[PDB]
Amino acid sequence: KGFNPEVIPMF
Amino acid sequence: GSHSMRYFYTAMSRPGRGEPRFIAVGYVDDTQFVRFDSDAASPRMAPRAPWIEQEGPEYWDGETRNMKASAQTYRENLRIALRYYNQSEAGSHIIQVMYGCDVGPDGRLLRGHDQSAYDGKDYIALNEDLSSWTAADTAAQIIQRKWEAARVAEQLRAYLEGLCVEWLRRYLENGKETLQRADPPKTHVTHHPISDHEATLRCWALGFYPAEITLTWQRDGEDQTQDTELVETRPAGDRTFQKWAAVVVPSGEEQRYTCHVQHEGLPKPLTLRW
Amino acid sequence: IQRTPKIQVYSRHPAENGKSNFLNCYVSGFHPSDIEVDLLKNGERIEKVEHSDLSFSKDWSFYLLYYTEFTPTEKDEYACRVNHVTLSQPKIVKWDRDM
Repeated sequence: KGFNPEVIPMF
Repeated sequence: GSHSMRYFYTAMSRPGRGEPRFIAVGYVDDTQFVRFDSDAASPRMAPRAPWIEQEGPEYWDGETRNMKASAQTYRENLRIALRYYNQSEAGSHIIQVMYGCDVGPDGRLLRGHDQSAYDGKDYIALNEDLSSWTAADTAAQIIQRKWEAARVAEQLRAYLEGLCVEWLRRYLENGKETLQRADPPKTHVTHHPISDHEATLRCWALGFYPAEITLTWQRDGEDQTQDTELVETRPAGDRTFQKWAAVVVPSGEEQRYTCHVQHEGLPKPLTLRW
Repeated sequence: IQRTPKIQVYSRHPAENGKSNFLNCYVSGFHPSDIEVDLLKNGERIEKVEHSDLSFSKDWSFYLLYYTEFTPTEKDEYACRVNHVTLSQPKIVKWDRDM
């Protein structure tokens, strides 16, 4: 199962 | 490290040829089990091993939604990276990400991973503490500050220590017949004269799983490290791998050479001669 | 800076003339990801060729397995033909049943 954060981190 | 789970994303810009492609694959150990391709007619997270097929609609929908959200974010990250490197909107660039967890024989976290590359070069990596970052250059230091301010490492840590390990353990159980089975190498030595004065001895390992293997040639019990041609371990296409190691030997000296084979499926290392 | 593909051409099983097998072309160590790979039979392109999903090694370089069902014979020649940004012209690697 993949990492599924509320907000996917941006550079 | 008894087992690992890894996800690998590749996001590839292609100015003039639509939006950047996003391809994701997931592995347990050396076995692929899912993939996603934003270029497919109907992009979804799709099974690539039989033990994952039993997961229900909620699983597949949730993974699909994640991959779609991730494709969008990595498209924005490609745009950001361009600004961080002073680069033009006309060139193609690639962001890669790897993350996952390693568990020991008893299933507890051995260590977590989350690393990023830009154009094939290290960009930023979560350290082994799962708390701080190592940035490769002054662009990635910008991201590091952002991720420090937003407590991103904490979110990765919670995943790596929690869901990552729990789902890996689930997969290892569901796929126990294959994921928890080592197949030892079938081994042999072949002999190929090259001239009256020299011959190649090639030590083969076939049909082994997992991919990790050590093949070494000794001459009079001394490792021929600098004189051995080793090919990269290669997939056979039936889940198993192949490798060979070769030495050029003086004719009439073949019996001074021994091939040594180490693999997790072998009760003890093997010694072959021609 | 860019990395050129290593190419191995080989069969899934030890080759036995007249017996069905799989011909593999494993391309690895390359960057960027776009690559063109054909499998050839006596110089001509085999149509039914599949390939693995794009993945990459610890050093970020990509790898792909292209493969097709084949029945080797004593006379038929098999090859893998690869183009990549790093190559001035397509590289052709012949299948050697002993490698």
